[PDB]
Parts: sequence; C-alpha cells; structure tokens
Amino acid sequence: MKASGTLREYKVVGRCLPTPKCRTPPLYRMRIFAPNHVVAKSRFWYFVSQLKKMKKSSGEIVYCGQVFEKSPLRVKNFGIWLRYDSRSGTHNMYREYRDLTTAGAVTQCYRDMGARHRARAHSIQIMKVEEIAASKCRRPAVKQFHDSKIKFPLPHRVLRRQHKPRFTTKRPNTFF
Amino acid sequence: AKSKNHTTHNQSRKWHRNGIKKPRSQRYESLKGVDPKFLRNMRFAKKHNKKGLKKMQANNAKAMAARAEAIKALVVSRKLHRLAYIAHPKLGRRARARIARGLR
Amino acid sequence: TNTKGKRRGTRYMFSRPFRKHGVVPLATYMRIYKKGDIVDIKGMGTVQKGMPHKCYHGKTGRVYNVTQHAVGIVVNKQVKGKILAKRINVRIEHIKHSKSRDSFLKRVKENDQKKKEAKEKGTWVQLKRQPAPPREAHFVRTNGKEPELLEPIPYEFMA
Amino acid sequence: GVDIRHNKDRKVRRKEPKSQDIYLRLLVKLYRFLARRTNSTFNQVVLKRLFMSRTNRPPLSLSRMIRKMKLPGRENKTAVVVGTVTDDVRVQEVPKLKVCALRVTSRARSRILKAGGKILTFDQLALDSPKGRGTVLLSGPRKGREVYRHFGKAPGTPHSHTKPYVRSKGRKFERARGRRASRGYKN
Amino acid sequence: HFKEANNFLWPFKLSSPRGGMKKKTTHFVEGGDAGNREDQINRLIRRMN
RNA sequence: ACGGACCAAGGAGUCUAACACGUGCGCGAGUCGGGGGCUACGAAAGCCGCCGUGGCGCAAUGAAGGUGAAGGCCGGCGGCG
RNA sequence: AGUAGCUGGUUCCCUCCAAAGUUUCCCUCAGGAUAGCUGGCGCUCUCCGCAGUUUUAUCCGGUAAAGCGAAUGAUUAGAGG
RNA sequence: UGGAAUGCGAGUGCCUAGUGGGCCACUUUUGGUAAGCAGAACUGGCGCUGCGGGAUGAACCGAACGCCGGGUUAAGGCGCC
RNA sequence: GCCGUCGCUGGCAGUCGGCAGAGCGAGAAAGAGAGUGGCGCGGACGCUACGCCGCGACGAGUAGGAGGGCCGCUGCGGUG
RNA sequence: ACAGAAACCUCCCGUGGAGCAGAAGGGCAAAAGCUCGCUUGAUCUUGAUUUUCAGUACGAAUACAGACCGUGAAAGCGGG
RNA sequence: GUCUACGGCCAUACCACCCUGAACGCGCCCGAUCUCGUCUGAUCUCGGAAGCUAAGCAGGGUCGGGCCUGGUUAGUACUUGGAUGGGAGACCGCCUGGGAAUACCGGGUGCUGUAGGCUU
Ligand SMILES: [Mg+2]
Ligand SMILES: [Mg+2]
Ligand SMILES: [Mg+2]
Ligand SMILES: [Mg+2]
Ligand SMILES: [Mg+2]
Ligand SMILES: [Mg+2]
Ligand SMILES: [Mg+2]
Ligand SMILES: [Mg+2]
Ligand SMILES: [Mg+2]
Ligand SMILES: [Mg+2]
Ligand SMILES: [Mg+2]
Ligand SMILES: [Mg+2]
Ligand SMILES: [Mg+2]
Ligand SMILES: [Mg+2]
Ligand SMILES: [Mg+2]
Ligand SMILES: [Mg+2]
Ligand SMILES: [Mg+2]
Ligand SMILES: [Mg+2]
Ligand SMILES: [Mg+2]
Ligand SMILES: [Mg+2]
Ligand SMILES: [Mg+2]
Ligand SMILES: [Mg+2]
Ligand SMILES: [Mg+2]
Ligand SMILES: [Mg+2]
Ligand SMILES: [Mg+2]
Ligand SMILES: [Mg+2]
Ligand SMILES: [Mg+2]
Ligand SMILES: [Mg+2]
Ligand SMILES: [Mg+2]
Ligand SMILES: [Mg+2]
Ligand SMILES: [Mg+2]
Ligand SMILES: [Mg+2]
Repeated sequence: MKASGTLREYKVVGRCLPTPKCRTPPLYRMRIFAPNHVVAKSRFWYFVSQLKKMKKSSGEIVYCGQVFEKSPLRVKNFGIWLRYDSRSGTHNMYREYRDLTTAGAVTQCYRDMGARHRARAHSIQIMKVEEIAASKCRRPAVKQFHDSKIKFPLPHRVLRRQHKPRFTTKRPNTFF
Repeated sequence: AKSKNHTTHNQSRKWHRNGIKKPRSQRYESLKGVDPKFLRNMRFAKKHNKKGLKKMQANNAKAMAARAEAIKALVVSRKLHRLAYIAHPKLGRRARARIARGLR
Repeated sequence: TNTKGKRRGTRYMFSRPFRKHGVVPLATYMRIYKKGDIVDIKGMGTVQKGMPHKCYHGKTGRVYNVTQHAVGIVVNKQVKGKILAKRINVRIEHIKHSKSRDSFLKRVKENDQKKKEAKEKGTWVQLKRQPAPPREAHFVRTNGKEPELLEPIPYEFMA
Repeated sequence: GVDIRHNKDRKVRRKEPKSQDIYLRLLVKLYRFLARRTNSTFNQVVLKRLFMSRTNRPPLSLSRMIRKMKLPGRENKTAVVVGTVTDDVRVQEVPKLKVCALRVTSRARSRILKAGGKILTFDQLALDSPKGRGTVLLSGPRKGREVYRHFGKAPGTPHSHTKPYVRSKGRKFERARGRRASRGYKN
Repeated sequence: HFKEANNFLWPFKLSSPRGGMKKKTTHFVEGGDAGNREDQINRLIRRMN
C-alpha cells in the first residue's frame, strides 16, 4: 500500500464463501485506511488472511464503503496503536495526533512514521485508532495545545513569494 | 585452450521457431509390429471375406426393406417483433406494400 | 558428464511405496486391455521384465498390440524440438487403464441421452460445458448480529 | 512496435507463367478474364495450372485418360488436362474421346481422331464451356519422376527404401557394408 | 454472441494516457498501474480514448 | 590491437569436367547425330534414316548359376472325403 | 601458380527475409561431417484444423519445506530400573 | 445442440548458405577465501541494435527504427549548466 | 501526409453509343429474363493487360540467402 | 556332559535388521535367499521394438513368431 | 446372527493379553495295513471317529501399541509471477496467486464377490 494523498477510512465486510458444511459463514469487519476502495479491499484480504484461514479466492467482500468523519468541525486527539517493521525488528508503538478527521490523523501517522523512522507504508500495520480525551493523552507535543487561553505569535515570518518580484528595490520584512 | 563444455541455452528458442509439431495422425495406422500370429489370421479373415458376399446382400436388402417399411408407416417485445418482421425483405414484402398503399 | 545407464536416476522412481512391497495383487493381472485403450505407464520395480524406460514413466499412451503378457503402446516422446510417436512393449504390470477419457465417455453418454430425450420433448438443453462464471448477485443476512470486528495482533518475540 | 514475425508474409506461389511463350500468355489473358468475371472455380483451377512449371504439369497418357473417362457417369464429357497428352502403345482399342489439352503427341492425335474423337485447344474450350461445365479435369502423375525415388529418409537409415545416388549399378557399387549383416550391419 | 461481435471488432488502438501514469512497473494497489483496478479503468479510458 | 602519408592506373569465386535439384524450350515411350558422310560472312548453316552404330530411358533382382512383374466365375471330368 | 585445418584482402545501388556459437561422430579441441537455426522455389487445399495460453477431468514426481519421543546415519543432557 | 475458454488459415516437398570461440542479467546452482574467476538450469538480453534515461558505459531502466507535421507519454526528471 | 513491401492469389476486356440508352456496394442464394393464354447527329480520360486502379496491414538488422535495377564498364547481332 | 565369549542339540521371539559373485542403488520371505531332484531355453531361426541416438552402428535389453527341447502332476516357466 | 471352500482390496484386517463361543462346519484328535516321506508317522502322505473346545479359528473387551481418518500446527514454513522496495551485507518486508509436515487433540478398528451349509 502506498499512502498516496489523504487516506480514507473504509468499512469492509467479508466472509468465507458458503459451503455445504457451513451454509452461512460468519461475517468479519475491518477498519481500513487506504487511498481508494480498490486498495481498501486488497488490504482487507491481507489482514484477514493473517488472522483467519481465508483469502480472496475462498471468500468474498460483502460490503465496502467509506466511513465519513462524524464531527469534521471539531478538534480531537487521536491515539493510534500500530506495529511496524524496522530494518532490524518489529515494534509496537502508540502515537497521538491532533486533527479533525480520524483518517487525517492516520495520514499524519504515515507521513510521521516515514519522517521519524524511515518506515514505508508497506511495513506499517495500524492496529487501533481511538479518539482520546485531553486528560488521557500522553504525548507532550499534543498536551501543550490543551490550554483554554492558548496564545502565541508568529515570529520570523519567512517570505514565500520570493519570485514575484524576482528583483526588487526593497529588502523583505520578517516581522508582522 | 579451454572452451565451453555443454549448454542448452537458446535451444528451446530454436525449437519453437518452426513449432514443436505433434506427430501426424491418420485414421488408419500401420499394422507394423503387431503380433505375427494374430496378423496371420487377420489376413485369412480378409482373404475369405468374399465367401459371405451373397449372404450380406440379402441381409442388407432385407434390413433396408424393414427399415423403409417402418418409416413409411411412421411418416423481446411485440413492437420490435413486428418491426423486425416488416423490415425482413421477404416476409415483410406485403406489409411494406400495405403501409405504402395507405400512405397514398 | 553422466553415464548412459538405462536405470540411472530411478532410485525413487522404480522403488515400491512405503509398506507396499512384496506380492503384486493379482487384479493387476486380470485387467483387460484392448486395441485403442489409453493407459498410464508407471514402472514397478518388483517386476524387472518388460520395464518401461524411465522417460516413459508417467506418460500416457494408446494400446496397439496385445501379447500374452505385454502390450504395445504408442506414446509421444519429445526429443529436442520434435515429438516422436514411440512404440514400446511393456508388461501389463507397469501400466493401468487411464481414467482421463472415462470422464469424457461418461459425458458422451449423458450428452446423447439428453440430446435424444430432449429432442422428443421439444426443448433445447445445454450440452457444452462452460467455464465457471462470475457468481451472481445475492443477499447476505446479518440475522441481527453485528459483524465481528477484526484487528491486527501486536508483535511478540515468541523466540 | 508490434509483436509479429515477418518470415511468412510473402506467400510463395506463381502469379503468372515463368514461360515467355506468347501463346501461353494469350491463354492466360483469356482465363484471367474468365476466372475473374465468372463464379466458376474450374476457371480458377485452369488459370492456376497455366502458371505451373513443367514438372508440375506431368503428361497424361492415353491409357490413363481412357481409364478415368470410362468411370460411370462421365459419358459425353470433355477431358481437360493442362499439359501434354502422350500416347500409350500398351492400349489396344481407343474409344471416342473429346479432349482439351495444351499439347497432344503426333501419334496420340491420329489415334484419338481415327476413333471419332475431338481435340480442342484451351481457347476452343472457353467458347464451348465458358464456365467449365460438362468437363472432367485430369492430371498426370506428379510423383511419376525419377527424382521422387531419391526423396525421403536417407538410404542409410532403418526402413529407408530411398534410392541412392550411384555412378554405376552393380555388385561393386554400394552393396557391401551397411546393406548386409555379413559386412558390418544392415538396417 | 459476444465472442463473434467482439472478435469482429479490431483491437482498439488507444493513445498514450493524457496526464501520465503513476508507475507502469507495479500493481495498481501498490500505487502503480498494472493489474486489476476494477471500475477505475474508466478514468484511464477517458484519458486514452 | 593490427594495415592505412598522399594521388593515379592495375588488383581477387573464373574456365573445363562430373554430379544433384530447380526453372525454360523441343519432342515424347521415346529421344539425341555430338562421330562420319553429302551439298567474303561460311570453321556457318542445310541435309542424311538401310548413317540411330551408340548413349540414356523402356525391368527388376541375385555373389552367382539364373529367374524375371493380377485373377475370379460357369460347366464337365480324375483323385481324397 | 608446391601444400597450408593458418594471417591478410575480396570492388555498384535499392527492396524483402534473416542466423549460430548447441546435439552426435571424427588422432576431434584454431578444423570437418551431422541434426538444429536460415533463405529461396513452390505445390495441396481453405475462406475442419492448429496453439511456447488458460479451464475442466485424470495421472506422473520426491525437490522447497518438514521429521528424527518413525527406519538408516550422526548427536547433547539428565531421569527410573 | 461440430459437444470448454481464447486466438489464429493450414498442410506438405525439394534445394539450401552462414554457424558450430560466445558473452551478460533476475532467480536456482557446483568448485573456490574470493575474483570483472571457472562450470551448469530457466528465461531474457548483447553479439546482429539504433533510440529516451542511468553525466560517461556492449548487457541496466524505458522502448525497439521507412521520410515527415501535430498531440500524448514511458523510464527519468524540473536551482544554473 | 508521402515512399516502399506484403496481403485482398482484390477490381477493369463494359470504350457493349442514334444497329445507343448509361445500373450490378448491396445486411440476409438465384433474372434490370423471353414471349403464350385467361428541331439537333452529340456524349472527357482510359487499356505499354509485363498495363491501369482500389482497400487494409506493415517497415531494426551482422553472417547469409533472394528479388529488382530506364545503375555503370567493354565487345558482338539487330535497330535508331 | 566335557563345552568356556565362541563347537553341537532343544524351545521361543524375529519385516529381513540376512543372503542373492562384484560397486552402489532398486527388488525379493510357503521367494529372487538356503537345500535337494532332473537337466542344458547359455540351442536353431526371420522380422518388430527399446535404450545411446543423427532417432545411424555396435553393445545391451524388451515383447512376440516359427522349430527342437528341459522341468513340473499341472497351470506354467525357461531361448543365460 | 454366523461359518466352510475359493477369492478381491491387502492392518479400520496387524500385535499383546483377557472373556465368550448354540447348530453345522473348520479343527485339535486316534492309528500306520495300504500310498508316501522321515534319525523320529513330529511334519508330509494315507486309514479313521473314542474324546475336546484346551488351542487354532470366530465375536467381544483394553482411558491398549499400531494402523485409517479428521482437527490443530497454520494461511504458519515453503512457493509462481512484480517493483529504480528496504539493507553495506546477511537477509527481510510488501504486491499477485498456490499452499505443507511434526508434536498435541479427537473419531474409527475390516468391507465385500461366487458357491455351499447352520441357525423356528
Ligand atoms: Mg565450442
Ligand atoms: Mg513499425
Ligand atoms: Mg525482419
Ligand atoms: Mg522467409
Ligand atoms: Mg499536457
Ligand atoms: Mg523488469
Ligand atoms: Mg595481427
Ligand atoms: Mg604503419
Ligand atoms: Mg581501378
Ligand atoms: Mg531439368
Ligand atoms: Mg572465316
Ligand atoms: Mg594460388
Ligand atoms: Mg608459392
Ligand atoms: Mg586447425
Ligand atoms: Mg581414429
Ligand atoms: Mg583466429
Ligand atoms: Mg533426486
Ligand atoms: Mg532440507
Ligand atoms: Mg561465468
Ligand atoms: Mg561474430
Ligand atoms: Mg535477434
Ligand atoms: Mg536493443
Ligand atoms: Mg551514474
Ligand atoms: Mg512528435
Ligand atoms: Mg529491413
Ligand atoms: Mg520355491
Ligand atoms: Mg518359443
Ligand atoms: Mg456344541
Ligand atoms: Mg499322528
Ligand atoms: Mg476357550
Ligand atoms: Mg488405541
Ligand atoms: Mg471381522
């Protein structure tokens, strides 16, 4: 899986194909964070295969649909439990992020896990995602935004329009 | 000096240029290699086939007579269907006349 | 290089299976082979007479000659870029009736009956096989049970 | 690029006679038109054979023409051969035939005509049988040539009845070793 | 009669995808182009047809 | 790695014989006069026919002595039964 | 004009098709013969057959892995008689 | 009811050159400490082959080539060269 | 777009004219049939048939093979 | 009993852990091993086939076929 | 329910031990004149019918060993095809498909053809 663009949360339901022994096999569900649905179904078969004697040939996808964020206009803290392979082992991690959508927090996770650990998305298995209350957060980087009277300036504002004009008579100002 | 010893590299590529053709099959195979004692009698069976020639004619004609005698006793949408009928050059020949006559 | 020995490389091929050595069951000798029959060649090491050559072990041929103890088999052999129809004499211990055509002969009889029976009943029945089609649309009842949620398990060094 | 082989693009077949004969080409012009402008496949087959080489146009013997023209249902049909009708002295009685050929040997003409038969030329067949109706197309034996004795498995291989190439024939000429068990082997 | 109607059609000669491809050398699910992309073939067909 | 400073002219799959297959032409169970003879180009061409001797083909096979290329039915008789 | 399985050279244009360094035999290893790979000439048909593919049936196999409180072989440690 | 899918016109015969030093890559693999080493299997390549990218390069990546215009791409890229 | 090759073993002899009558590309076999009874004098080009015309696909090449040269050199028979 | 680790006799267990000329692998238990009895299929003969393979030779081998035989009560087996 | 003769497949049928076996069988069993063969009538062969199910044999039993068959092992190990994936390597991950075997746990413990008997 390539963590291309902002990921989406998918609800994927599958089962074993019915057989004479078990005319109605049980249904299984998974939360899949993927770029599109075609990827979402592929990763489902990769996870259920790891947990059950199942695979695409001997099973079917009963339902694939996007799970929309329930409060996209509200700030939340997310706790993400994941395991990943490094160059020399496998590790479990718990990470926290502040976002508006759960799929956004997961996308932050992939970009962050790539930045801080050189982890490609094919080695990362997100186990669990939960919305966490400000009192239950552990990471100091997230907790410092739990401040009802938060305030801070924007020092040394870098000039981003550096080629319009390309040549100018006046030097830029970084204080605003 | 020393050289390469053996390889089959490039050999399945050459074999398939003119195809690995299967052997030709005829409906009559040669009796070469069959049991000499059994082949001797088969030749004798063929050699006297003509002995029962008259008997075969009588049965075949008799069998034909019975065979002939037994025989001689024994013997999408309704709109689109209609349009497909009219558009048929033969079947719709009269129908096309009817619409033309009425049109006039 | 290797040797050109007749039985080189047949240590396992011609050996008898596990705890299946000893006497050869006599039903092996009671089978009836007729000209045109399809037989699977399988060398049996218990009988060293009329042994098929290793290249013919696991090939399937056609009977063309029948003698007191053996049969003549026309079996394709590929040598380099050509295939040769080879004629071998193999004692009937080292062969068995091929069941590859039996499924076909069963189908021919079933086909003809359906063809005959349907003809007198004025109906068109399917006769040609078909590849497995994509499965048709269907409903999956949940029976008021939420699908079980699955999650990946944590890593553990169970070393 | 397209994945295709080009070794079989050009079909090897005659589109015209290698012969520069002007009378042969006048017949080819005649039957080019007939083959094109009629739905008759007899015209197409004749046209094709006018292109064929000498060894693809074997001569038809008089005896063989009579044998094939004597089969039931072939009465009063025109025998047509794109080739030469040779004579067969081994025949005693010649019936009344009606034949069309490119050539007829001098002695075969007298025998055919003396029996009341008729000898056409392929320009006369077109006027008589524009579509080839009522004809019996006949061919001489194609493997009736000394060369086909020498073709097949090489003479020194088992069950190879091929004829070898020997300057002279006799006891001293390729009969010792490989042709009898007494000298080495036989196969 | 899909077989007859389809073989009657010559193989469609499509143009290079306008807008490029992601990576022809890997599967679609890997962020490439090869393999089954299900209904996502239509987006490709618009850019090539 | 070797030949090549530069320019011109010269400079290397030919001819005879044998064989094989393909193609073209003539005649055709035949065919061929090549050796011989007759009657400026011309040493050519034309002709021979009781000049076809002869070659190749039309018969193979065997070491050789040698042999050497479809049958069936009807009626009658002798023998065996 | 000795022979050379060895070195060097081998002369105009366009169009089409397009290799092999492999098999076997050889006083064979810098070379030949042989099959394969190539080209050319066709011919016999056509407008059933075939296939460097899958499907469905049915056989063949002893490598990957696994086993050694199963045979063979190698091998560590205690325990009970 | 030409009895699975798919695709495709096939069969056949003569004559035949060059070749018979190979080498490289994924995977598998023998010897060797290893080697741009020696020896194998499979496929694909270079040899015989240009072209875009890898600055440069027999083999890597993309893609194979009649002479052109427009458009779009692959692999690769987008400070300046 | 143009060049060539290959394929359709494609089309054109119908320029059938005042002794005339203009067609045979059209989804779906076989006749623009024959009959017996109930003013003007006109109408392009073509077709070296080894010629001309149409449609579709294709085009790398050493060693090597083949074809075509209204490519080129010298001499002979004919012809200009 | 002499007789002992080992002589010979007896009973029991014993899937081959023995033997089958030889290298190894395969095969084999009223046998393919061991012991007796009779014997010369290790004889005469034409083709087909397999292995190496070029689908050539030899060598070796496989099914038959036609004679003479051996053995066995016989079915059969045997031309090393 | 079951046996005898001849079998097919050849352990679900074998091996160890225990229990029970009506009828007919199959046996053990009693002899050596004859046939036949032994050092030995033990075996083999022959002639029998006093006794006995003791044994063979049949059925059953055993938290039986084996064997057959499932579960687990495990979608694990291994693997076909893919990438200008990771890593200095050793190797590893992912994509597309296939997919094992121990230990451990459970279930089972001959079926059957031809002919002929016994079993009210
Ligand atoms: Mg070499
Ligand atoms: Mg091209
Ligand atoms: Mg080419
Ligand atoms: Mg070619
Ligand atoms: Mg653009
Ligand atoms: Mg690649
Ligand atoms: Mg030099
Ligand atoms: Mg110099
Ligand atoms: Mg010069
Ligand atoms: Mg010739
Ligand atoms: Mg002179
Ligand atoms: Mg010289
Ligand atoms: Mg000299
Ligand atoms: Mg040399
Ligand atoms: Mg020698
Ligand atoms: Mg050299
Ligand atoms: Mg092995
Ligand atoms: Mg292993
Ligand atoms: Mg190497
Ligand atoms: Mg070279
Ligand atoms: Mg090439
Ligand atoms: Mg290239
Ligand atoms: Mg570089
Ligand atoms: Mg361009
Ligand atoms: Mg070219
Ligand atoms: Mg015995
Ligand atoms: Mg015999
Ligand atoms: Mg009792
Ligand atoms: Mg006694
Ligand atoms: Mg008891
Ligand atoms: Mg048990
Ligand atoms: Mg029982």
